[PDB]
Amino acid sequence: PEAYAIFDPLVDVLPVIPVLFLALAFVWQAAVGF
Amino acid sequence: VIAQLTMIAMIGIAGPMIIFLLAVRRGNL
Amino acid sequence: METLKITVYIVVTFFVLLFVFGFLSGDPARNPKR
Amino acid sequence: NLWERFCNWVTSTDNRLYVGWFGVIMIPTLLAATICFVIAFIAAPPVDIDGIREPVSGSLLYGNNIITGAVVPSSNAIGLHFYPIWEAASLDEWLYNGGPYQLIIFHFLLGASCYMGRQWELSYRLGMRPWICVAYSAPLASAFAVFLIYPIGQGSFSDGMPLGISGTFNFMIVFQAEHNILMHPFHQLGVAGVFGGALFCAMHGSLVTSSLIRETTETESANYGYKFGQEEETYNIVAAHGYFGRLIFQYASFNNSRSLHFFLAAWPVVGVWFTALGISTMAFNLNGFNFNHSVIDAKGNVINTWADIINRANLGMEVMHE
Amino acid sequence: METITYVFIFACIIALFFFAIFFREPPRIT
Amino acid sequence: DQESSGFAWWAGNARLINLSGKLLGAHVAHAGLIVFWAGAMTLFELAHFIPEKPMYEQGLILIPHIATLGWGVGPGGEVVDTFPFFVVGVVHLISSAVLGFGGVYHAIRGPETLEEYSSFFGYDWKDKNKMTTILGFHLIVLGIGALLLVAKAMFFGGLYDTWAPGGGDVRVITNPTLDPRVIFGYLLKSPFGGEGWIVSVNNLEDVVGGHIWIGLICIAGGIWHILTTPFGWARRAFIWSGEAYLSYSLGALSMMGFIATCFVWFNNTVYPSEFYGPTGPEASQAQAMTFLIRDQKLGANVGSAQGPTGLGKYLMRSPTGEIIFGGETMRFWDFRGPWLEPLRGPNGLDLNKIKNDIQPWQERRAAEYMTHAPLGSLNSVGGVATEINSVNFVSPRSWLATSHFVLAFFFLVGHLWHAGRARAAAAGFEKGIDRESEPVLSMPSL
Amino acid sequence: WVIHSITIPALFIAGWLFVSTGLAYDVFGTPRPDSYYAQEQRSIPLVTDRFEAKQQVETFLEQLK
Amino acid sequence: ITPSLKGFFIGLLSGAVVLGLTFAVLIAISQIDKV
Amino acid sequence: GWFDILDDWLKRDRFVFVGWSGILLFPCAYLALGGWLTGTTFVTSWYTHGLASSYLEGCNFLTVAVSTPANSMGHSLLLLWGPEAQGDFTRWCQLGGLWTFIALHGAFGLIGFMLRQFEIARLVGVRPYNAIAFSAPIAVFVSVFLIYPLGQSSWFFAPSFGVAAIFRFLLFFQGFHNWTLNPFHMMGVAGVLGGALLCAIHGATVENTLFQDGEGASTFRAFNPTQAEETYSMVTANRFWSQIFGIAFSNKRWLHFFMLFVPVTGLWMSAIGVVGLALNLRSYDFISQEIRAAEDPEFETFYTKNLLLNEGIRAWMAPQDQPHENFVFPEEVLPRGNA
Amino acid sequence: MEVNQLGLIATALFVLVPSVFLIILYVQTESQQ
Amino acid sequence: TVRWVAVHTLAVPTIFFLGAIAAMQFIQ
Ligand code: CLA
Ligand code: CLA
Ligand SMILES: C=Cc1c(C)c2cc3nc(c4c5[nH]c(cc6nc(cc1[nH]2)C(C)=C6CC)c(C)c5C(=O)[C@@H]4C(=O)OC)[C@@H](CCC(=O)OC/C=C(\C)CCC[C@H](C)CCC[C@H](C)CCCC(C)C)[C@@H]3C
Ligand SMILES: CCCCCCCCCCCCCCCC(=O)O[C@H](COC(=O)CCCCCCCCCCCC)CO[C@@H]1O[C@@H](CO)[C@H](O)[C@H](O)[C@@H]1O
Ligand code: HEM
Ligand SMILES: CC1=C(/C=C/C(C)=C/C=C/C(C)=C/C=C/C=C(C)/C=C/C=C(C)/C=C/C2=C(C)CCCC2(C)C)C(C)(C)CCC1
Ligand SMILES: CC1=C(/C=C/C(C)=C/C=C/C(C)=C/C=C/C=C(C)/C=C/C=C(C)/C=C/C2=C(C)CCCC2(C)C)C(C)(C)CCC1
Ligand SMILES: CC1=C(/C=C/C(C)=C/C=C/C(C)=C/C=C/C=C(C)/C=C/C=C(C)/C=C/C2=C(C)CCCC2(C)C)C(C)(C)CCC1
Ligand SMILES: CCCCCCCCCCCCO[C@@H]1O[C@H](CO)[C@@H](O[C@H]2O[C@H](CO)[C@@H](O)[C@H](O)[C@H]2O)[C@H](O)[C@H]1O
Ligand SMILES: [Ca+2]
Ligand SMILES: [Fe+2]
Repeated sequence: PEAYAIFDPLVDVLPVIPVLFLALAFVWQAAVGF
Repeated sequence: VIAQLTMIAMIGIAGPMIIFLLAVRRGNL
Repeated sequence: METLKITVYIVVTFFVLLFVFGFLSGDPARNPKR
Repeated sequence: NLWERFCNWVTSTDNRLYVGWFGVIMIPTLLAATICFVIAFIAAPPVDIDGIREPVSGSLLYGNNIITGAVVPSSNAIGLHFYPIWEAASLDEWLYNGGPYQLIIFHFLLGASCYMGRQWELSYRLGMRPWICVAYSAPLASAFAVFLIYPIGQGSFSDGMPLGISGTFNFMIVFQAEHNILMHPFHQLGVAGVFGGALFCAMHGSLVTSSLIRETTETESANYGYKFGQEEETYNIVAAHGYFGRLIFQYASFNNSRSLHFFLAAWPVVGVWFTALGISTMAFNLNGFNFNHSVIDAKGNVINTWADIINRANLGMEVMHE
Repeated sequence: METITYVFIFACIIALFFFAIFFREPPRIT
Repeated sequence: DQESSGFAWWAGNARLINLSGKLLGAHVAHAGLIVFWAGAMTLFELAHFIPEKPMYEQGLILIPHIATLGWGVGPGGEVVDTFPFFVVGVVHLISSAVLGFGGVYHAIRGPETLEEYSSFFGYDWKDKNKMTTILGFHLIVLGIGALLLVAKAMFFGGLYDTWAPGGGDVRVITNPTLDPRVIFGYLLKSPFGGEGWIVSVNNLEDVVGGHIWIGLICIAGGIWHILTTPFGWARRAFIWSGEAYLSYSLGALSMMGFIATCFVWFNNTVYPSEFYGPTGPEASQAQAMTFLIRDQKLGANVGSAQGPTGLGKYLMRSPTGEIIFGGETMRFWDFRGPWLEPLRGPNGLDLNKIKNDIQPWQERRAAEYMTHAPLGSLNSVGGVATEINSVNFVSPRSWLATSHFVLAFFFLVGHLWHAGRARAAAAGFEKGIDRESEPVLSMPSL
Repeated sequence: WVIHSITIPALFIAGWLFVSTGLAYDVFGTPRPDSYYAQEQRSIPLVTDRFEAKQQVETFLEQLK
Repeated sequence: ITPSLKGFFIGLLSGAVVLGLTFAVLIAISQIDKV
Repeated sequence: GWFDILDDWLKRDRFVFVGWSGILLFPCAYLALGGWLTGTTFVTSWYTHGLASSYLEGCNFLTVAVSTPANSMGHSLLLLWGPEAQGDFTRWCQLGGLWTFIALHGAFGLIGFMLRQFEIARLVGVRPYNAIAFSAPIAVFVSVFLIYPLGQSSWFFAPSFGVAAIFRFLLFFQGFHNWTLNPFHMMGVAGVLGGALLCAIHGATVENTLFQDGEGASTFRAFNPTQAEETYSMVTANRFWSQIFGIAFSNKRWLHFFMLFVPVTGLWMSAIGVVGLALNLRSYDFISQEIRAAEDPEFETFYTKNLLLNEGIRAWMAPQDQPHENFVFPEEVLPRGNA
Repeated sequence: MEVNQLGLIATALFVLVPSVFLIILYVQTESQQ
Repeated sequence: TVRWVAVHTLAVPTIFFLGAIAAMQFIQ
């Protein structure tokens, strides 16, 4: 929609960030350190 | 692109940031 | 031909019927420990 | 009671061959598959793939070495329809259209599944951690993929694997023609999965044979010294550890057998799953990426990278098939 | 001639299976 | 926690088995993702979306679903106003913002165990009552939505139509078909060739009338379970325990997948070939007719003929009274699509009628399905399988069936995985065989 | 932590240039993106026989358009 | 001394030397770290 | 202790272990890899096969590799100076001499690995079933990349050391040499699979039998590698398999030795066939069925259908694959189906 | 159908002689006291 | 010493090829 016309990167990548959660888990393990 | 690329880089870097702030806080994990 | 049809049904029905009750009767009860 | 006693006999472990409740399906179906197989393999009327022209004799009685002999799959005329005996008009009609194929693979598959469980329901009754049935899924994945699934993508069992040593070779090559499976990534992992299986199978086989606490004389066989039920460790880890630990850097040697053997069984399995996924990805006509005209000059001429050669060879085959 | 050798060869396989499954010397413990 | 009470990290989630307070935190958060993913793709697709061209051309796996409920579609599959498509996705996002927020709340500051804060919400896995109580509510709620579909079907707007007397698009069902004759007996059909199991569903109004039952069956289910308690034969089997519940869920969820794999790949009724792209069987089917008409158009009569293969150039007479297309297409004589069936006569195609009865849309559309016959590559190199670098696509209809299958395959393994660990756990030796007394050690030795 | 802010940048830029400079072309003799078919004459400049190729590669390369 | 022979000579000459030079390095190095 | 002091230095303990073989290995090995990458990125194959697959053209990762010097370039070893290169570097890469640079430096490197896989032993005390097991890739490597080319008109016929390169080498056999049906190659597919299979079935069984030395559910850390009795009961596993598949292994020794055996024997009996196929002795038409096929066209077997396939591959692939032959086939002549 | 005339002896000797050679060794072992 | 000689003589050219990789992708 034109009222929304520009948020380029946000609408470009929403869907990748769900994957990032899986990645976050490891980093959240990294500091905790297994 | 690059403007958009910059926007994407800026838009979701809370992951690492979140952990770093939390790590500094020594909150809970 | 046609006799064979009903025959296969009866035979197949039998095993599968014999089959389920094995689990429907006390299957976990059969094991080294409990 | 008869039942309560009978039920106790099926489950019973004293049998020389354990038949669990899955065995109640497994045994009759496979025993029915083999009987209707070996016969059909030996004497098959010249099953016809296309009612138009060409009967194919894959039977053993007609001039076929084991190599060339195979059970022809069902025709295209029959399509994918469930085609049992009685539904077919005449017995010879049921053979001429490739019945025995559609008969074997059903009893085989439905036999293969129940087998996958029969390994389980024994393991549960010997009091042991039951993951074998996971490991066995890898072939069974491939079975369903090439036999049951892939023809659904083609809507006819004709394109299913003709089961036989030449039939299989015919299958791949033709399969290579259409879907370009080599360039597909999932297969390209499956190779790694198989080799690294065979590879590790050599090393983990070698390193432990290399290190043997010696209970044997030089003249006597080296094996016989192992006494079934030794509670000694038959092979030094400390000796073999540093070996591979010196051969390459000491960091990667996998100190822990329980850590090793799992990784020993993860690599081949996971390698195979991707293939049975790689096929199902093909059956739906989602193919291996074939990079073509990846190179071009400024003059529009085709620099013709290697993949085109393959792209041509496949393009060669498909015309041949029809 | 041709075929009848294969069935023969393939037969002895089966005659080995049934024979090798049941008649193996049990490897007793200890 | 750490591994000390627990097990290792790579598996570390199952540390949650006994903590319900953390457990809700998981799901609600996880459900948050699924929701968030849903709206994301919606907007993601909506930004790159072209309303003029067809949907399957766009490589579009979601908007067709929203459209299929008849919002913004228009007749002709026009895809009239995108704003309803926009509203759907964004709402799910906002909904996720709440979910994960809660998911976090139970993850941390929420009580670590629910056996105290609320006894009602409290449950023990081994309890066969208070758990079954829960199974009711969902089975009620999950049954509500099924009806809430029909609320779209019978009342609000109207759902998509595969077959309309023309245009095949939008209809508000009046009388849904319901009775055990064609419903319970419906699934009784063979799975195999020529009769789909659930994949036939010729009429739209089947599913609506059907969901009515599944609507009113599940509402009974809750009322049944809420007011009941497992019987003896239930208690003797099923291994009531934390894992097994997950294990059963998989098996059901797995078999669902293969079914979902089957619909998208075959059924034209629910997923209209129009904006989901043509079904594989229809693809070669329609292509076979476009060749037919183009040659029949000009100075040639293909009706009574032979081919170089011998079966005829186009039409054959099946063993059934109906006459079909030749070529490879003959393997699909069962297909009936919205465009083809009217062209068909009482037995097979009426050749005299085929020439005359063609429409402006049919022939065009039937030819539009010629270009797209489900195919393609992972980098999307399209056209006919070995056709060289032309018409590059992979029809979305092929993606779902591929995707959900692979996933559905794993869940079979998953089911077969936990079911092992579930029972062995209950059996107590899941921890490994016991070195003190080996169960095999003392047995009759064969 | 000391010269590893020096070595890497100065070195990595070298590889950047040999492509940009195209120095890698005449070093490894790869064809240049416009250079395959001199004139038109679309055919493979396939080197043939021995004790020649050093001179024969010259011919194919000699034309270059 | 034709092209081939001369050319071949160049190969082995520098070839052997290169191979032989490695030995010196190893030989020297070992002498350096005498335990 | 001139020679002496040198010895102990090589045999000392460091990060890695450089043995006497190490002198041979690392230089010979590091060049092979070190060569392959370079030739992959930069050196074209153009003047050789007339078709550029290399990384600096548009080509991807999978479709790049180092091709081979052409047919009429013959079996010459293409040294860096050489008669042909005459000490000129550029034309020594364009001719694909870099290929041979890889093989030879590879082989000796490949050898040098083997020797290392000995020299470890005598100073450790293990028995050398490792090196001996490693002779299978040797035979495979030597047979494929060395004996096979020499049985042809030139080096031109050989794998090109690449992901896609090896594929145009695969179909290359199926069309011409009819490789799948070669029985020596069926023993191979036994070995590999038979290796992979038993690889997975061993790793699964021992993973399903564990004495439970630790507490937590996950048993990895549960293992203590100190003078322990066998970490998994052979007793269970034996009686286990004996009741399902019917036949088990009662010897940890006889088992593992059987793992070492099958993959190895799998390759050698394949490495024989390839040698047999270097001479173009390829397993091919069974005189029985062929003659029978001359007694009627209607008789058809899944064998006969392969011959058409192997016929099509040849004709279509020939002009591109072998430009040096200067084949031009007319259109109709291609053995198209529907005819 | 037509065949190598002598090919049959091949199998027989290739079957029996290796087979027999395994039996003879085995029956011996059975006789070991 | 010994270790340093390994990576230095190995990973250094890697950094030098990464130039060729990247600086190529911007050609054409
Ligand atoms: C319905 C979903 C579901 C749920 C809720 C659970 C729940 C559980 N499973 Mg489980 N499982 C399921 C399905 C499910 N399972 C299925 C379908 C399988 C078969 C694949 C398994 C196989 C399985 C095993 C083998 C194990 C569990 C375990 C567990 C427990 C801990 C979770 C865990 O190990 O996370 C672990 C999380 C990770 C290891 C991180 C994920 C890393 C993987 C590799 C991601 C790769 C996927 C990705 C798409 C591929 C790469 C991306 C690509 C682009 C390259 C927990 C009770 C563990 C257990 O012992 O249970 C008690 C355990 O060992 N599960
Ligand atoms: C993606 C699904 C998922 C979910 C919902 C969870 C959830 C959970 N895991 Mg977990 N896990 C997962 C995947 C998941 N896991 C995978 C894939 C692995 C394998 C890699 C693991 C491995 C693992 C281990 C090994 C353990 C857990 C544990 C836990 C629990 C406590 C974690 C904790 O202390 O958080 C604390 C979190 C933080 C201190 C910071 C996290 C970062 C924040 C939450 C980011 C916020 C998200 C987003 C940006 C904001 C949304 C809200 C917004 C609207 C305002 C928690 C319920 C632990 C457990 O047993 O439970 C007690 C535990 O020991 N997990
Ligand atoms: C995919 C095939 C394959 C690969 C890649 C492979 C690789 C390896 N196996 C090794 C070992 C083994 N392999 C064994 C059995 C087997 N290995 C097999 C198959 C393989 N084995 C098979 C099928 C078997 C029988 C089942 C054994 C028994 C061993 C070992 O003992 C040993 C080990 O312990 O593993 C660590 C290692 C020795 C490497 C070495 O000395 O490098 C140094 C050699 C060099 C650098 C020479 C160069 C290599 C060749 C000549 C040139 C390569 C060309 C380019 C570099 C790249 C080509 C590009 C390709 C895409 C074609 C290495 C990790
Ligand atoms: C025409 C197609 C033919 C198809 C062939 C299919 C089977 C081939 C499997 C591969 C060979 C056997 C592998 C084990 C070798 C071994 O070593 O098993 C030995 C006896 O095995 C054998 O003599 C195997 C003889 C045939 C096996 C029959 C399998 C029956 C399957 C029934 C399926 C039911 C659903 C006994 O084991 C060893 O025997 C002694 C060796 O020193 C010691 O006891 C060792 O510790 C160990 O116990
Ligand atoms: C011209 C290039 C380089 C020079 C001159 C250089 C310099 C040095 C020197 C003199 C040392 C030993 C003294 C010390 O450790 O402080 C060293 C150590 C090290 N440097 Fe570099 N460096 C270079 C490139 C690199 C690169 C590309 C890497 C990539 C990882 C690297 C990583 C290291 C490492 C790992 C060590 C430890 C050596 C060991 O542990 O034996 N350096 N560097
Ligand atoms: C922004 C935004 C938002 C938000 C979102 C978020 C917040 C997200 C998150 C994110 C995430 C969640 C992220 C994460 C991160 C991650 C990363 C960054 C990753 C990387 C990687 C890593 C680091 C890994 C690691 C590793 C390695 C590397 C190797 C080894 C292994 C391991 C694994 C360890 C919203 C919605 C509002 C919308 C608007 C915008
Ligand atoms: C028709 C239709 C419909 C509806 C739906 C329905 C009506 C369905 C139903 C379905 C169902 C409702 C199904 C069922 C099935 C069955 C099953 C699958 C279940 C599960 C369970 C079981 C199987 C059990 C198990 C077991 C056994 C077997 C043995 C013993 C043990 C146990 C018990 C565990 C619709 C609308 C959609 C559409 C149209 C058509
Ligand atoms: C030829 C020659 C030579 C050689 C050279 C050399 C020595 C080279 C170098 C070598 C080397 C040593 C190099 C290296 C390089 C490397 C590379 C270039 C790599 C890369 C990598 C990559 C690209 C990876 C990727 C990835 C993956 C796979 C996954 C994850 C992610 C990532 C991205 C990481 C010489 C001079 C001697 C002599 C003359 C001639
Ligand atoms: C569990 C095991 C069960 C195994 C079941 C099968 C066992 C039966 C074995 C009987 C074999 C009879 O073997 C039979 O040999 C003859 C001649 O030798 C073959 O006959 C072959 O030569 C004759 C002429 O001599 C030709 O006319 C014929 O067309 C050709 O096939 C038969 O095709 C084969 O069937
Ligand atoms: Ca974009
Ligand atoms: Fe082993």
